[PDB]
Amino acid sequence: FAHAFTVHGTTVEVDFFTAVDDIPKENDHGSGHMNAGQFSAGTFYRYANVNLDRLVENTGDAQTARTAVAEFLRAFLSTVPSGKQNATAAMTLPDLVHIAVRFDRPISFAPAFETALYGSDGYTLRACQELNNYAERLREVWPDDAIRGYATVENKTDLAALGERYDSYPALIDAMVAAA
Amino acid sequence: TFVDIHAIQTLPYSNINRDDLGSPKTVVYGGKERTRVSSQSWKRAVRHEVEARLGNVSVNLFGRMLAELPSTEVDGAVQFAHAFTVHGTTVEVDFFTAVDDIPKENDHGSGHMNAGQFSAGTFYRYANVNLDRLVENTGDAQTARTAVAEFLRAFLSTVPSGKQNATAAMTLPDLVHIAVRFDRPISFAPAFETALYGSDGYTLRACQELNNYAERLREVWPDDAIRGYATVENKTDLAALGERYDSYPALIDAMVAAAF
Amino acid sequence: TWLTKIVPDLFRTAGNLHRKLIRLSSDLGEERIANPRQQLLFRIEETRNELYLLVQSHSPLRVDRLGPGYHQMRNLDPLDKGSRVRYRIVASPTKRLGRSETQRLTWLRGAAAEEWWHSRAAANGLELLSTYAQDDVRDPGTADRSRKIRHPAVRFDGEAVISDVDAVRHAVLNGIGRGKSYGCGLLSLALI
RNA sequence: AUGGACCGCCAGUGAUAAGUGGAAUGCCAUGUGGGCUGUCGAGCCCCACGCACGUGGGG
Repeated sequence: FAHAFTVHGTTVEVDFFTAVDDIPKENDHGSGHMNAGQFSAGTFYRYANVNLDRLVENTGDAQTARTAVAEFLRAFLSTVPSGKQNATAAMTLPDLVHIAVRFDRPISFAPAFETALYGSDGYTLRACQELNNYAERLREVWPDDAIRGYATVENKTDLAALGERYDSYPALIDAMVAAA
Repeated sequence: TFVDIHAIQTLPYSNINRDDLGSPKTVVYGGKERTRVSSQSWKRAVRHEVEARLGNVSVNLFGRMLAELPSTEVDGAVQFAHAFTVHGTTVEVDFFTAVDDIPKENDHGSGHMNAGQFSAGTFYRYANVNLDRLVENTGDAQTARTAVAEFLRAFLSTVPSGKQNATAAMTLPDLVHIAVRFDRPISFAPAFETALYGSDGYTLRACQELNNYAERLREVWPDDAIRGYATVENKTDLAALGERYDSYPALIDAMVAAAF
Repeated sequence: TWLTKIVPDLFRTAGNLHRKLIRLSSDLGEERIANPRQQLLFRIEETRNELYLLVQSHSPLRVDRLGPGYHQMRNLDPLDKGSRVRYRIVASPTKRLGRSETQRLTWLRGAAAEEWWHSRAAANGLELLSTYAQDDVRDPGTADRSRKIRHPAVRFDGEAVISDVDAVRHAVLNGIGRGKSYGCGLLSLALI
């Protein structure tokens, strides 16, 4: 499970909050407590591997490993760490997902975003397009028979290198797990 | 005949090797400290990978089996330089706490507080293969030929297994450059004796800087060296590194073809 | 005749203007007389960008590559004598005379251009001609496609009582002055 | 083939829970953009005509 970092450079945004006293003071009204909590936002890149040989070795039977893999991938897409979620409501679905079923070795596309994006414009389209170009260039540089496949919210681009497009995340997970 | 191979492989947030403490290994080079992945750790993964794909060439390409008694050939001929970052890198502390599942009439008395170090960067890797002695020791030029080809592919494909489950650092090199040299093996490490500055990335800049170092060394000593390189970037030409190739295994094939 | 407002895009030269006017008309005819005028006509109206242009024509035009995004077009058939109506026009006043080493070329000034013009109209429509007294073109390399020249146009304007209708209309369809294929000739009228 | 050759520091881990920056507020007072003014003879080629002064056709 890789550390999800932002595609673009982010400076830590400071929020200054003051918890208000509720009983009015007779003379001096001021905040009950005042501090500053740091927050940030951005488009994270996320990556994860599942070694089928070890998961099959651990559970023993391939059928429980199959349910474990499909359930893991769905959890990977659905869940959010819940950190001060009661104050930020950061619940969100991933903008793009790309499941590859590789046989030789797993490859993260994190080098694709080593050059930070400049900004001023929405990073989602450029991040999806950049992950596309890096996936294309790696399939040319490192040839493989890996069963690819992706699912995206944006329809502005076809993203040809990410394999066969699927209409929905569960359809993609079911197709790639059934492919493995 | 010496086949040497340079790779500029970058690694995201990871801790592939670490000290007797938790922090990763670092060279202080060019005046700027920089994280490194030690040679033996990287070599172990490559050797294990070669022996796994190949099914005594492992005592020949690699000097000797660790768990076997010396068979009069302890030298492996293969030379592995220690991988080090193109740029200077500060050690990044990651504070973490393991959570206690059973809850007392208390909240968050967390199971275990601690902090582990990690770092990320673009390591400049490098290796050498003494082809002639490998042929003289192995005997058959063909086993040697297959072994040399598979060793280069292992050098490219693999990444060490260390804290890999907490950081999926699996990655492919951005640049590989295999130069079949007859004079002597040479590492382009001094290209990075001045650590590159940041904020715009380092892959591209390290690629052309290594191109500048290859032009200069090729200029001072013109040689019959057969060269070629494959990159994940088509935006910049690096004429000094030799003819470009469409991919890594095609490149490895052309240089294995060039040695014999 | 029939009138259209059209606009070429990318116009670098005048001859290519001519050619862009003929390539959109397949069936073309030419009825000539030895000495009289040949029997489209056209006026350049805005030239720094692309080039808007008003075309008088016999054969119907339809938009081509890089043309308008639409086929304006109207077919008109012509005008009571004694009545005044708006005129308009570009022409090239000249004087041909033996040249050292023939040459097209009171008499310049704004008065023999007025003489020249009212000579052009003659018994047709009486009018006043805006006097100018000052365009370059070269071949695009195509064989048998002209060469390189200079030139000088003059625009003229107002209401022009006609004294012979069929004959001023005859002049409207034939064109007034040389170089009709290079911008000149077209006389435009409108009711007062 | 160098106190060297062969040589992994490594298996595990939520930083958590809670929170108004709030109350009040004219950028106001003053100013010509002025005098002057009709839009009235080269141009490279082909062809037809000509009283070779010059007309016209086409490019």
